[PDB]
Amino acid sequence: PTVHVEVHQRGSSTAKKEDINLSVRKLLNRHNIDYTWTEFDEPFLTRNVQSVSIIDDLSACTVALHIFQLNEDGPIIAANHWVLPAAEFHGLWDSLVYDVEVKSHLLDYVMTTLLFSDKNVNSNLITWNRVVLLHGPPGTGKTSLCKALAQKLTIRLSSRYRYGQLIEINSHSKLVTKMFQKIQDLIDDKDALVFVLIDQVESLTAARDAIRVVNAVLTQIDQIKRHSNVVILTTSNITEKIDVAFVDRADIKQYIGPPSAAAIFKIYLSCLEELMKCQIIYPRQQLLTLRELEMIGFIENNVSKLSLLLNDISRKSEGLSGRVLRKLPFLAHALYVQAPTVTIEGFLQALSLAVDKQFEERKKLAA
Repeated sequence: PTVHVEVHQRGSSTAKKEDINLSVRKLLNRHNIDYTWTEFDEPFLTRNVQSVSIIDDLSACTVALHIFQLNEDGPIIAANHWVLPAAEFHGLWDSLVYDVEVKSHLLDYVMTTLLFSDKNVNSNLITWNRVVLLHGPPGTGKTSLCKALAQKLTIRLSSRYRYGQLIEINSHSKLVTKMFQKIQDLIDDKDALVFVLIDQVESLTAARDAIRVVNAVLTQIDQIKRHSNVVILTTSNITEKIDVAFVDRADIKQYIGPPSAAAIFKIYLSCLEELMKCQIIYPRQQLLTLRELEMIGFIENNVSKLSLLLNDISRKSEGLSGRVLRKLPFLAHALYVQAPTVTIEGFLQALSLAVDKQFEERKKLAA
C-alpha cells in the first residue's frame, strides 16, 4: 500500500522543506529495505535532520514523507496551550501500548472524519462529526492518547494544515468567554488544525449557579465545532454509564481498557530497554519478545531464561493500570536496587518485589 516515513527536522534547521524532501528520498534509494535512522553520512542531513523513521522491503512503493519540526515553547488562562508538533509530545505516541491496535483505528477514524469534513460530506447521508470520546477505566493514559493522537494527526496531515494547536481544559473550575475567544482566535487561522481537549467531562454532570457555567461551556463547544479545522477531544471515566451530552455529541467513541499480560510484557520490555540504553542496567542483555518465546515453545535456557521470568512478572502484574506499570521500575529501582548500576537479573528481582508490594497496598484498600 502506502509507506509512511517521518522526518524530524532539527529545531536549528533553516532549510526549505522541499529541500529536506529531496535529501531523504535519496537516502531511501540506497538502503531500500520499520527502521529508524539517527545518523547520516550526508552533511546536509546531519545538519537539518534529527531522525528519519519509517512506520508501517521493496523500494517501489508509494512512499509519503512527513517532515516536521518540534515546537519547543512550553507548555491562555486558565488552560494549557501547546503548538503542534509539540516537543512535550515527542515519542508519547510510541510509548502507549494497547491490546487491539486501538491507536491505528483511532488515527484512521479521525483521519477519515477530517477527509469527510474537507470534502463537505453531508452528515445526514454518512455519519461523521468532529467530536472524539475516549472512555474507560482511569489509569489507561486517555489524556496522553489525546495528546499523542493530536501530534500524530498534525504530523500526518502536514499537506493540509501547516501547524497544529492543542488546548487542554481542566475539568475542575465572563472568564469562559475570555478563554473561548482566544481559542476562536487560533481557530481563525485556517492554516491550523485546532484540537480542544476536555479531561473527565463526566465530572461536569457528576458535580451539579455552577449549573450555569457548565451549560455556558457547552454552547461554547457548540460554536467552535462548526469550523472545518476544529477537532474536539473528550475523555470520561464512566465508560459503562451513559453521559450527557458528549455521548450524543461524539460519533467516534473508543473504549480503552487495562492492559493484558501481552501488553504489560511489551511495556516492561520498553522499560528495560530504556535502562539498558541509559546504562543503569549493565551489562546489556538480549531479551526475547513474546513471539520469540512462542517460537521456542517457552523452553528455558540461557538465551530465554530471563525473558521467561519477565513474562511471568507480566502475568502477575495483570489487573494493574498502565499508569501504575510505568511507575513500577522507578519504585523497583528506588526501593530495592538502591545503586547507580544493576545487572538485568538484579533488576528483574527488584521488579517482582515491586509488583508484590503494589498488590499488598491494594489489599489494604480492600480491607
